[PDB]
Amino acid sequence: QVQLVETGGGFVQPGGSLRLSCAASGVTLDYYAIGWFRQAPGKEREGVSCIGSSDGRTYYSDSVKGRFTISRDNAKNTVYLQMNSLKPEDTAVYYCALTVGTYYSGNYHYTCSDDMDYWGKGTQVTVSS
Amino acid sequence: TNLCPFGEVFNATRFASVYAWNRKRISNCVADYSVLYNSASFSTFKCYGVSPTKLNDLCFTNVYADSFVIRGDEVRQIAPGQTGKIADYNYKLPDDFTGCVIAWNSNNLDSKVGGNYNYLYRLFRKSNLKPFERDISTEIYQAGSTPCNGVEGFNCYFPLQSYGFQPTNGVGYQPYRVVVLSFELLHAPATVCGP
Ligand SMILES: *[C@@H]1O[C@H](CO)[C@@H](O)[C@H](O)[C@H]1NC(C)=O
Repeated sequence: QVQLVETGGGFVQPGGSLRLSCAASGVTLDYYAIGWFRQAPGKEREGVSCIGSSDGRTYYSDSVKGRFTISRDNAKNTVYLQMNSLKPEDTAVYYCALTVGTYYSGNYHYTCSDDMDYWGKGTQVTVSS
Repeated sequence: TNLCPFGEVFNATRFASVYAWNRKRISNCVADYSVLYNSASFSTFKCYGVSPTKLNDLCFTNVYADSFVIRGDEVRQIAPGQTGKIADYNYKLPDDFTGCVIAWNSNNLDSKVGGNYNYLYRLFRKSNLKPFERDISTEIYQAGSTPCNGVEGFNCYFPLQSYGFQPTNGVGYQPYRVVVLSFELLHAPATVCGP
């Protein structure tokens, strides 16, 4: 009975600051990988970032530019993302999803792919001049 | 009779993963499949090419057993002559394949409260594999067009990932142990028959 909720929707002129919060409830997995996927009307689905819960390593694309800061509150089991330098092509609906981890030869690797097991109601972000 | 080794593959404490399934060969003994057929421990048993009561009469040269563990929904999906997500990367069935699979639920045998499991299977691959082919390489798959110089991360995604079974999971996520029996006939005298 895993439930995901996304909050932090806001509309403002480019160049501001934005914050997104993903909260998960009823999670029975000790370790998981939590990722953000954005989708906009008229364009396909692509992943931007996803982090592992074992220690906190992150995987991201080339569009991050270092402005995406992601923190994992273990006490509240929350994912908090803060960003600046608003980009017009980043306006979309964001969905946060967690997937099971991967164990191999005593090492932890996370598979963070398009196919997903669970989904949640993401938040819409639209920024324009 | 002749001490057929059917009590070493079907009912064992540990089974290998799906991507590297356990392969065993059976021959040089006479067996009675009537007892095995009339077993309630098997979730499903139905296939083509032979009748359950005709197994004893017909003589086969070799038997190949491929044992592994798959999900509940993957039991119905796997079948010869069809294309699927798991069938195109881990286990392919020939069109003229002789034999079939036997699946049984083992939720009590293999269950954990939480954590990652030792079973691995692949989500991405370069292309389809030939039928009855086993792959052992665990190299990264270059999903993106731009090369990453062989560094784990974006566009060089790791294909293998675990199951994460749970006792409270649905009927489709239950751990199902599957053994595939294939009858192979060659230019050799038959070695397996019935009483
Ligand atoms: C192992 O399982 C088989 C079912 O295929 C059963 O016939 C056999 O008696 C079992 N062995 C033991 C020792 O329980």
